[PDB]
Amino acid sequence: PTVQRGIIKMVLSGCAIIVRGQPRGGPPPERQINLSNIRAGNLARRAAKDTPDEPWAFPAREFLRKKLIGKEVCFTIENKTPGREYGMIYLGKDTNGENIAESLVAEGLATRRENNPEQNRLSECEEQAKAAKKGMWSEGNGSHTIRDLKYTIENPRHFVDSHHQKPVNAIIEHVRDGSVVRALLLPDYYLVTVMLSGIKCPTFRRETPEPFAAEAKFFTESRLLQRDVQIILESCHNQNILGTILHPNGNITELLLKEGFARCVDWSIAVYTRGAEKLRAAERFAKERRLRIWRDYV
Ligand SMILES: COc1ccc(Cl)cc1S(=O)(=O)Nc1cccn2ncnc12
Repeated sequence: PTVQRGIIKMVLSGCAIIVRGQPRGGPPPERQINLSNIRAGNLARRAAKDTPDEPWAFPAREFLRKKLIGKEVCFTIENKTPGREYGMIYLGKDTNGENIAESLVAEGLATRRENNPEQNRLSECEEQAKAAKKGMWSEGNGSHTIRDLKYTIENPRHFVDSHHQKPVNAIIEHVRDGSVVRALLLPDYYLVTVMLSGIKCPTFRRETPEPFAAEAKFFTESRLLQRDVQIILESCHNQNILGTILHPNGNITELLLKEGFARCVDWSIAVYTRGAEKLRAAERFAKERRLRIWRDYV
Protein backbone atom coordinates (compact mmCIF):
# COMPACT_ATOMS: atom_id res chain seq x y z
CA PRO A 1 0.00 0.00 0.00
CA THR A 2 1.29 3.47 -1.05
CA VAL A 3 0.93 5.08 2.43
CA GLN A 4 -0.02 8.81 2.62
CA ARG A 5 -0.50 11.44 5.36
CA GLY A 6 -3.36 13.90 5.96
CA ILE A 7 -5.73 15.78 8.27
CA ILE A 8 -9.35 14.81 8.84
CA LYS A 9 -11.58 17.44 7.22
CA MET A 10 -14.83 15.68 7.97
CA VAL A 11 -16.77 12.46 8.38
CA LEU A 12 -19.55 12.00 5.75
CA SER A 13 -22.73 9.95 5.35
CA GLY A 14 -21.85 6.24 5.33
CA CYS A 15 -18.70 7.17 7.27
CA ALA A 16 -16.79 8.04 4.12
CA ILE A 17 -13.99 10.38 5.19
CA ILE A 18 -12.67 13.63 3.70
CA VAL A 19 -8.93 14.06 4.28
CA ARG A 20 -7.01 17.24 3.39
CA GLY A 21 -3.37 18.26 3.01
CA GLN A 22 -1.60 21.43 4.17
CA PRO A 23 -2.38 24.48 1.97
CA ARG A 24 0.48 25.31 -0.46
CA GLY A 25 -0.39 27.87 -3.17
CA GLY A 26 -4.17 27.96 -2.45
CA PRO A 27 -7.00 26.00 -0.74
CA PRO A 28 -5.70 22.64 0.53
CA PRO A 29 -6.37 19.59 -1.68
CA GLU A 30 -9.03 17.06 -0.46
CA ARG A 31 -9.46 13.27 -0.82
CA GLN A 32 -12.69 11.34 -0.24
CA ILE A 33 -11.80 7.88 1.08
CA ASN A 34 -14.59 5.31 1.57
CA LEU A 35 -13.81 2.82 4.34
CA SER A 36 -12.99 -0.38 2.51
CA ASN A 37 -14.41 -3.57 4.02
CA ILE A 38 -17.30 -2.05 5.94
CA ARG A 39 -20.90 -0.74 5.79
CA ALA A 40 -22.32 2.06 7.96
CA GLY A 41 -25.73 3.71 7.97
CA ASN A 42 -26.55 6.52 5.51
CA LEU A 43 -27.49 9.79 7.29
CA ALA A 44 -30.64 11.81 6.70
CA ARG A 45 -30.80 13.47 3.26
CA ARG A 46 -33.35 15.08 0.99
CA ALA A 47 -34.16 15.63 -2.70
CA ALA A 48 -37.63 14.67 -4.14
CA LYS A 49 -38.62 13.87 -0.53
CA ASP A 50 -37.07 13.88 2.94
CA THR A 51 -35.53 10.49 3.77
CA PRO A 52 -34.58 9.91 7.42
CA ASP A 53 -31.45 8.52 9.08
CA GLU A 54 -30.97 4.80 8.80
CA PRO A 55 -30.68 3.20 12.25
CA TRP A 56 -27.15 3.57 13.73
CA ALA A 57 -26.12 5.99 10.90
CA PHE A 58 -25.86 9.03 13.15
CA PRO A 59 -24.23 7.33 16.22
CA ALA A 60 -21.54 6.00 13.83
CA ARG A 61 -20.94 9.50 12.40
CA GLU A 62 -20.61 10.94 15.86
CA PHE A 63 -18.23 8.25 17.05
CA LEU A 64 -15.77 8.95 14.22
CA ARG A 65 -16.34 12.70 14.19
CA LYS A 66 -15.55 13.00 17.93
CA LYS A 67 -12.41 10.83 17.52
CA LEU A 68 -11.06 12.30 14.30
CA ILE A 69 -11.89 15.91 13.44
CA GLY A 70 -8.57 17.68 12.97
CA LYS A 71 -6.31 14.74 13.86
CA GLU A 72 -3.35 13.86 11.70
CA VAL A 73 -4.05 10.47 10.08
CA CYS A 74 -2.47 8.18 7.49
CA PHE A 75 -4.24 6.24 4.75
CA THR A 76 -3.89 3.65 1.98
CA ILE A 77 -5.90 3.31 -1.26
CA GLU A 78 -6.96 -0.35 -1.54
CA ASN A 79 -8.76 0.25 -4.91
CA LYS A 80 -10.23 2.90 -7.26
CA THR A 81 -13.68 2.31 -8.85
CA PRO A 82 -15.02 3.80 -12.14
CA GLY A 83 -13.99 8.48 -9.42
CA ARG A 84 -14.38 6.99 -5.94
CA GLU A 85 -11.44 5.74 -3.86
CA TYR A 86 -11.64 2.87 -1.34
CA GLY A 87 -9.18 2.48 1.54
CA MET A 88 -8.09 2.32 5.15
CA ILE A 89 -7.35 5.21 7.53
CA TYR A 90 -5.24 4.89 10.71
CA LEU A 91 -5.29 7.33 13.63
CA GLY A 92 -1.62 8.39 13.88
CA LYS A 93 1.49 8.85 11.71
CA ASP A 94 2.09 5.12 10.96
CA THR A 95 0.05 2.22 9.56
CA ASN A 96 0.27 -0.09 12.61
CA GLY A 97 -1.92 2.33 14.65
CA GLU A 98 -5.69 2.38 15.29
CA ASN A 99 -7.54 1.24 12.14
CA ILE A 100 -10.71 3.33 12.27
CA ALA A 101 -12.89 0.73 10.51
CA GLU A 102 -11.88 -1.76 13.24
CA SER A 103 -12.84 0.76 15.90
CA LEU A 104 -16.14 1.33 13.97
CA VAL A 105 -17.09 -2.28 13.64
CA ALA A 106 -16.07 -2.96 17.29
CA GLU A 107 -18.73 -0.56 18.68
CA GLY A 108 -21.42 -2.28 16.60
CA LEU A 109 -21.64 0.81 14.42
CA ALA A 110 -20.57 -0.95 11.23
CA THR A 111 -20.55 -4.39 9.63
CA ARG A 112 -18.57 -6.08 6.85
CA ARG A 113 -20.00 -6.32 3.34
CA GLU A 114 -21.19 -9.52 1.64
CA ASN A 115 -9.61 -14.11 3.86
CA ASN A 116 -6.48 -12.35 5.21
CA PRO A 117 -5.04 -10.95 8.53
CA GLU A 118 -6.90 -7.61 8.06
CA GLN A 119 -10.35 -9.15 7.46
CA ASN A 120 -9.58 -11.56 10.37
CA ARG A 121 -9.23 -8.53 12.73
CA LEU A 122 -12.63 -7.20 11.51
CA SER A 123 -14.42 -10.57 11.94
CA GLU A 124 -12.92 -10.57 15.47
CA CYS A 125 -14.11 -6.98 15.96
CA GLU A 126 -17.55 -7.94 14.63
CA GLU A 127 -17.80 -11.04 16.87
CA GLN A 128 -16.67 -9.04 19.95
CA ALA A 129 -19.46 -6.53 19.21
CA LYS A 130 -22.06 -9.24 18.43
CA ALA A 131 -21.12 -11.14 21.64
CA ALA A 132 -21.17 -7.98 23.82
CA LYS A 133 -24.40 -6.87 22.01
CA LYS A 134 -23.13 -3.32 21.28
CA GLY A 135 -24.61 -0.82 18.81
CA MET A 136 -26.82 -2.41 16.16
CA TRP A 137 -26.31 -5.89 17.70
CA SER A 138 -28.16 -4.51 20.78
CA GLU A 139 -31.62 -5.92 21.57
CA GLY A 140 -33.79 -3.54 19.53
CA ASN A 141 -34.75 -2.15 16.11
CA GLY A 142 -32.64 1.04 16.58
CA SER A 143 -35.44 3.65 16.10
CA HIS A 144 -34.00 5.73 18.99
CA THR A 145 -30.84 6.45 16.87
CA ILE A 146 -32.84 8.22 14.14
CA ARG A 147 -32.98 12.05 14.49
CA ASP A 148 -36.17 14.03 14.22
CA LEU A 149 -34.54 16.26 11.59
CA LYS A 150 -36.21 19.58 10.99
CA TYR A 151 -34.86 21.57 8.05
CA THR A 152 -36.91 24.73 8.92
CA ILE A 153 -37.76 26.43 12.20
CA GLU A 154 -41.52 27.06 12.12
CA ASN A 155 -41.36 30.56 13.65
CA PRO A 156 -37.75 31.87 13.91
CA ARG A 157 -38.68 34.88 16.08
CA HIS A 158 -40.42 32.78 18.74
CA PHE A 159 -37.68 30.12 18.50
CA VAL A 160 -34.89 32.71 18.95
CA ASP A 161 -36.84 34.31 21.87
CA SER A 162 -37.49 30.87 23.48
CA HIS A 163 -33.79 30.38 24.25
CA HIS A 164 -33.40 33.95 25.65
CA GLN A 165 -29.92 34.34 24.07
CA LYS A 166 -28.69 31.46 26.29
CA PRO A 167 -26.07 29.37 24.43
CA VAL A 168 -27.54 26.49 22.42
CA ASN A 169 -25.20 23.49 22.06
CA ALA A 170 -24.52 22.81 18.37
CA ILE A 171 -22.37 21.04 15.79
CA ILE A 172 -21.12 23.00 12.72
CA GLU A 173 -21.97 20.92 9.60
CA HIS A 174 -20.89 23.19 6.71
CA VAL A 175 -19.22 26.57 6.13
CA ARG A 176 -20.65 28.38 3.01
CA ASP A 177 -18.30 31.29 3.45
CA GLY A 178 -16.12 32.59 6.30
CA SER A 179 -19.05 34.18 8.17
CA VAL A 180 -22.10 31.94 7.47
CA VAL A 181 -22.46 28.28 8.56
CA ARG A 182 -24.90 25.39 8.60
CA ALA A 183 -25.25 24.22 12.19
CA LEU A 184 -27.08 21.30 13.82
CA LEU A 185 -28.87 22.60 16.96
CA LEU A 186 -29.09 20.20 19.94
CA PRO A 187 -31.04 18.65 21.53
CA ASP A 188 -33.77 19.32 18.86
CA TYR A 189 -31.83 18.58 15.61
CA TYR A 190 -32.82 21.75 13.74
CA LEU A 191 -30.38 22.06 10.80
CA VAL A 192 -30.31 25.81 10.09
CA THR A 193 -28.15 28.48 8.49
CA VAL A 194 -26.39 30.83 10.94
CA MET A 195 -24.74 34.10 9.89
CA LEU A 196 -22.29 35.76 12.30
CA SER A 197 -23.82 39.01 13.67
CA GLY A 198 -21.88 42.20 12.96
CA ILE A 199 -19.59 40.84 10.22
CA LYS A 200 -19.44 39.92 6.58
CA CYS A 201 -16.59 37.99 5.09
CA PRO A 202 -16.07 38.15 1.28
CA THR A 203 -18.34 35.79 -0.67
CA PHE A 204 -18.41 33.26 -3.58
CA ARG A 205 -20.00 33.81 -7.00
CA ARG A 206 -20.32 32.60 -10.60
CA GLU A 207 -16.82 31.34 -11.68
CA THR A 208 -14.90 33.91 -9.63
CA PRO A 209 -15.22 34.83 -5.86
CA GLU A 210 -14.29 38.10 -4.05
CA PRO A 211 -10.68 38.46 -2.77
CA PHE A 212 -9.93 36.38 0.38
CA ALA A 213 -13.30 34.56 0.19
CA ALA A 214 -11.75 31.07 -0.17
CA GLU A 215 -9.22 32.18 2.43
CA ALA A 216 -11.93 33.16 4.97
CA LYS A 217 -13.91 30.00 4.18
CA PHE A 218 -10.82 27.87 4.90
CA PHE A 219 -10.08 29.97 8.03
CA THR A 220 -13.49 29.37 9.70
CA GLU A 221 -13.74 25.85 8.19
CA SER A 222 -10.33 24.59 9.56
CA ARG A 223 -11.14 25.89 13.09
CA LEU A 224 -14.87 24.93 13.27
CA LEU A 225 -16.07 22.34 10.68
CA GLN A 226 -17.57 19.30 12.54
CA ARG A 227 -16.79 20.67 16.00
CA ASP A 228 -19.09 20.78 18.98
CA VAL A 229 -19.84 24.42 19.75
CA GLN A 230 -22.38 26.59 21.50
CA ILE A 231 -24.26 29.28 19.57
CA ILE A 232 -26.00 32.39 20.94
CA LEU A 233 -29.11 32.81 18.80
CA GLU A 234 -29.15 36.65 18.60
CA SER A 235 -31.77 37.39 15.89
CA CYS A 236 -33.07 36.12 12.51
CA HIS A 237 -33.24 37.30 8.90
CA ASN A 238 -35.85 35.22 7.07
CA GLN A 239 -34.96 31.50 7.52
CA ASN A 240 -31.37 32.49 8.47
CA ILE A 241 -30.50 32.93 12.15
CA LEU A 242 -28.17 35.74 13.16
CA GLY A 243 -25.85 34.51 15.91
CA THR A 244 -22.47 34.04 17.57
CA ILE A 245 -20.44 30.83 17.95
CA LEU A 246 -18.70 30.07 21.28
CA HIS A 247 -15.74 27.65 21.40
CA PRO A 248 -13.02 27.32 24.09
CA ASN A 249 -10.22 28.44 21.73
CA GLY A 250 -11.97 31.79 21.01
CA ASN A 251 -14.63 33.93 19.32
CA ILE A 252 -14.55 33.30 15.51
CA THR A 253 -16.37 36.60 14.79
CA GLU A 254 -13.66 38.37 16.86
CA LEU A 255 -10.72 36.61 15.15
CA LEU A 256 -12.00 36.91 11.55
CA LEU A 257 -11.92 40.71 11.92
CA LYS A 258 -8.55 40.85 13.81
CA GLU A 259 -6.96 38.68 11.04
CA GLY A 260 -8.45 40.82 8.23
CA PHE A 261 -10.98 38.29 6.86
CA ALA A 262 -14.16 40.30 7.60
CA ARG A 263 -15.70 43.80 7.78
CA CYS A 264 -18.16 45.21 10.35
CA VAL A 265 -21.73 45.63 9.08
CA ASP A 266 -24.21 48.18 10.54
CA TRP A 267 -27.61 46.45 10.36
CA SER A 268 -26.55 43.36 12.32
CA ILE A 269 -24.04 44.86 14.84
CA ALA A 270 -26.83 45.82 17.32
CA VAL A 271 -27.87 42.22 18.09
CA TYR A 272 -24.24 41.14 18.81
CA THR A 273 -24.61 40.11 22.48
CA ARG A 274 -20.86 39.95 23.18
CA GLY A 275 -20.41 43.75 22.69
CA ALA A 276 -20.40 45.88 19.52
CA GLU A 277 -17.46 47.97 20.90
CA LYS A 278 -15.12 44.97 20.53
CA LEU A 279 -15.88 44.17 16.83
CA ARG A 280 -15.32 47.80 15.86
CA ALA A 281 -11.96 47.60 17.76
CA ALA A 282 -10.71 44.35 16.13
CA GLU A 283 -11.56 45.73 12.63
CA ARG A 284 -9.31 48.69 13.45
CA PHE A 285 -6.53 46.31 14.61
CA ALA A 286 -6.37 44.69 11.13
CA LYS A 287 -6.88 48.03 9.34
CA GLU A 288 -3.95 49.67 11.16
CA ARG A 289 -1.68 46.70 10.36
CA ARG A 290 -2.80 46.90 6.66
CA LEU A 291 -3.85 43.22 6.90
CA ARG A 292 -5.22 41.17 3.96
CA ILE A 293 -8.52 42.87 2.90
CA TRP A 294 -6.81 46.06 4.20
CA ARG A 295 -3.67 45.87 1.99
CA ASP A 296 -2.72 48.76 -0.33
CA TYR A 297 -2.68 46.35 -3.28
CA VAL A 298 -5.94 44.38 -3.05
C1 LIG B 1 -10.06 24.74 17.25
O1 LIG B 1 -9.62 26.00 16.71
C2 LIG B 1 -10.31 27.16 16.79
C3 LIG B 1 -11.71 27.18 16.84
C4 LIG B 1 -12.41 28.38 16.93
C5 LIG B 1 -11.70 29.57 16.95
CL1 LIG B 1 -12.60 31.04 17.05
C6 LIG B 1 -10.30 29.55 16.88
C7 LIG B 1 -9.60 28.35 16.80
S1 LIG B 1 -7.85 28.29 16.73
O2 LIG B 1 -7.30 28.12 18.05
O3 LIG B 1 -7.59 27.09 16.00
N1 LIG B 1 -7.06 29.52 16.01
C8 LIG B 1 -6.68 30.70 16.71
C9 LIG B 1 -6.90 30.95 18.08
C10 LIG B 1 -6.48 32.17 18.66
C11 LIG B 1 -5.85 33.14 17.91
N2 LIG B 1 -5.67 32.88 16.62
N3 LIG B 1 -5.13 33.65 15.80
C12 LIG B 1 -5.14 33.02 14.60
N4 LIG B 1 -5.71 31.80 14.72
C13 LIG B 1 -6.05 31.74 16.02
